[PDB]
Amino acid sequence: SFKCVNSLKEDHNQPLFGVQFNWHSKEGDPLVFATVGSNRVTLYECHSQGEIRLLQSYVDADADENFYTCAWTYDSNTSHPLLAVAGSRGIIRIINPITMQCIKHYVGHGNAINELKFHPRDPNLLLSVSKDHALRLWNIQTDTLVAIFGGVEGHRDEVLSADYDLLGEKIMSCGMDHSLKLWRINSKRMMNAIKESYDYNPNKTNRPFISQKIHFPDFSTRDIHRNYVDCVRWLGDLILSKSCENAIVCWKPGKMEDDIDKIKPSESNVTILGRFDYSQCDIWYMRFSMDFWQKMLALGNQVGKLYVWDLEVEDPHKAKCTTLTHHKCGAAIRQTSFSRDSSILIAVCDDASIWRWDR
Amino acid sequence: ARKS
Repeated sequence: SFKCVNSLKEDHNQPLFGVQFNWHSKEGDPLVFATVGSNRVTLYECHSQGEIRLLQSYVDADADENFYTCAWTYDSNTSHPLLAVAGSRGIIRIINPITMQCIKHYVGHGNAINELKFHPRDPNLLLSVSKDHALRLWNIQTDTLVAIFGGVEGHRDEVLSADYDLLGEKIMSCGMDHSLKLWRINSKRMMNAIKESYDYNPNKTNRPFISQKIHFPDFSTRDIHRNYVDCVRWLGDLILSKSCENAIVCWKPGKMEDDIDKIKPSESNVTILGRFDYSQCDIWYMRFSMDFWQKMLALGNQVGKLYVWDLEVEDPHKAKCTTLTHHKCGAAIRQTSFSRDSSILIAVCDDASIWRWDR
Repeated sequence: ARKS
């Protein structure tokens, strides 16, 4: 399948904590990905012969900023792609990827943002997860904070990752308290909050926008992992999550036959459907990614080995693993990203290197 | 658990 066709290193020599292809590319435009590390975001274009063409960076005004994460969306009126970034300052920046201008920013967490994700159906709904133990849902069309997911029954330590399900009806989050929590956003209260957020225009009213305080997850478990839970993804109604214990677990809330939409807040069972083990990934903040179709899953480890699982099989435990190594790639890989058409897989590393793998 |  994949062959290593190129690599480079960014000039700052700090970790690249994240990478994301733009899956909102226009037909006929080249494939583009963003990296985040140090206090910058950088865009590169993929071309033939393994060329990774350097484009342009956004560099934060603050030399002490450290960007951790990025996520792509598009402007809902204009269709132009937008890039959100955030990190240790707890500030969300919305970046024009063409000019690399910061169109606008959001403050609130004040504390480190560990992940950003956009709703799979609504390009304006942005989820941020924080070192302050809360998640927040923003509407980046009307610049409103829709809701904060927190409270003593929410996470009790840094939230490290979160993922919306297929239709963006609910979010699974996870973090340093070892737990995974479900937050439904299709409730009456939440659907209304979102609609009211679209109705909010501060020039046409006197009121501040009111945020929902959501203090109770719709399900919680600490039975999956026994350390920091640092990456979570939906797989239909099942979950894939990992800690720093060299495993990705495929599980679901409740018993084997339980419908995800009939699970109650007090559900105390989970069901384990499989576990994909690998080696040398005991450090935390190491994310896997999946291709657009969720046919496959890629994870790098702390010494520069890639694992790829073919999930195109009848049950999760039947996943087929391939590994991808290069003799010059020995630094920790923090995250992978597939292009939308699945032909390229990029890994970024703690020594600021970028690795290109083509199918 | 260390970050690096």
